[PDB]
Amino acid sequence: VLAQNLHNLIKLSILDISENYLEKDGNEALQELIGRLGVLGELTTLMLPWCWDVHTSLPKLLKQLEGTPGLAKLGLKNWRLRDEEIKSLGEFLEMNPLRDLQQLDLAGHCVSSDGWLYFMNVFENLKQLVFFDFSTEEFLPDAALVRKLSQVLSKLTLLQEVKLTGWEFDDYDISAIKGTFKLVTA
Amino acid sequence: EVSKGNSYLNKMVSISDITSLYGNLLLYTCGSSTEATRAVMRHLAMVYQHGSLQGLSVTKRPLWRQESIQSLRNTTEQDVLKAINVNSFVECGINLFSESMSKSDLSQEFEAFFQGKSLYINSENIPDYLFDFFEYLPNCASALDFVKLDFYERATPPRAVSLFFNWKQEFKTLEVTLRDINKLNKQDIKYLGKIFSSATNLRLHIKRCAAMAGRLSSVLRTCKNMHTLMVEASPLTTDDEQYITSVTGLQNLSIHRLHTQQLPGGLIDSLGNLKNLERLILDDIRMNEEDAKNLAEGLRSLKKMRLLHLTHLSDIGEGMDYIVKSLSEESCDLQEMKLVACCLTANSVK
Repeated sequence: VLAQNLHNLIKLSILDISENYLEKDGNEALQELIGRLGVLGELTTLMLPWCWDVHTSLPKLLKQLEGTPGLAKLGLKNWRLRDEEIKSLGEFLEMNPLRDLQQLDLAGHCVSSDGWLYFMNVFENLKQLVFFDFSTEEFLPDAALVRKLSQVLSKLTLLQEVKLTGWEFDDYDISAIKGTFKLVTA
Repeated sequence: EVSKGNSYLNKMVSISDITSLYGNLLLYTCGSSTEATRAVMRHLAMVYQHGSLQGLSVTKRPLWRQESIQSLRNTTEQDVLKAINVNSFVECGINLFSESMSKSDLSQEFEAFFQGKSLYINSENIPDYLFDFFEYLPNCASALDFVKLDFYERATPPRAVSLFFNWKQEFKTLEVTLRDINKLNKQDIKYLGKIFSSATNLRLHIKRCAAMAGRLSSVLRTCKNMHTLMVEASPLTTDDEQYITSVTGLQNLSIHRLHTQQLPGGLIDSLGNLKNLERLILDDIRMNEEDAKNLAEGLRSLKKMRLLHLTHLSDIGEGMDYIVKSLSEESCDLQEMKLVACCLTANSVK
């Protein structure tokens, strides 16, 4: 229904359905979106529909990510994503000349600290990122990631605070080098 | 007049002279002046003597008269000895850096001054002054090749890692020697893990570690890359062979205390996985000749290898003939082949 009148809703910088489960075929919402990108470019930010197994909808999403530039924030929020996928999206992101975004909101995906480890290989060059939170619904106990984070942390610039929403782990003696910015356990 | 001051540096040979009045002299030159100690740094580049080798030995740092992981990297008992004071230079250097408070100004020089050199620390004798250099220039730490650490008594090293929190990834090769451990706190293995993530390559010699059994697993899970493994005077089963095989990145591999013939499914036929092994040294190994033939099957993948030594092999019989067969089966890039103190035939030479 939102889709049918959306060219009139072009006036919106914000149409927000995020953090929502649609009843059936929620991830299939995205195909409707590919049709609507001519006016979805007019939104100032990315709000994705999510559902169970939503992440399988990511290739569908990729036509949509050429639309990453009028994006205030970027996420695959509440996308229950493959642990590998975060570096994968990162690869598109390597191929993506866009820069400076303010916050990367990934509401808890299924990605592990090990997954994130793959991702550090992409996170360093997105040092232009202002804010970030990395959530997961059942995080691995290892702080080896924070260490790899430290490798990335020299590499990062415009970041004001690190956000740890949902990570049940201890940071160990690595918390000595936890960040060169502020930190919240959430 | 400055060159006259400089000619007073035609008087002095390297750090060497730490034993006498001019050792400290460059320090006194530097506390005295700023920018001018760049001239001092110039003579530090005019050092070709490597200090002095007298009274010093590459076998004093570990405190051993027996093969190390560093020893697996080489064909002799010594070699660092020749250029033993390569890190002796560094202690002088941190003091010198500190003395004119030389900040980032003298850095091109110090990246070049400690280059081609390695530093080795014992845990028992850990100086406090190493985080000192890291004042203005912790990054130039990567002028050096390997910072080497020996950890005895207990796995407990929070003090060691604190150093690698201050430095940028990644060190090329990082090496660790394990002595007299009877407390392998699988918890403190991890601190070694923090040390290990600093390097692209990690080399380990586990020596007299009676607390080390299948627990090498903990040692490996934390390893980015087990670049070289040597095991002596410690608990050893045949299964630990697999950890050796998990790492395809392996350049150098020795184990000199098996004393038992290697099985049918032994490590000898996982050479097909270690393609990067450029050096293999097997000393005083008990083996099966047929197993040696299986070892032979491995050498086709060992074309990237620069060195093969099989010595003091007993029960090898004509297996060595077979290994030689594998040698002459196909070309190799090998630069070194040692067939000493194994059972050799005139036929094998043929």
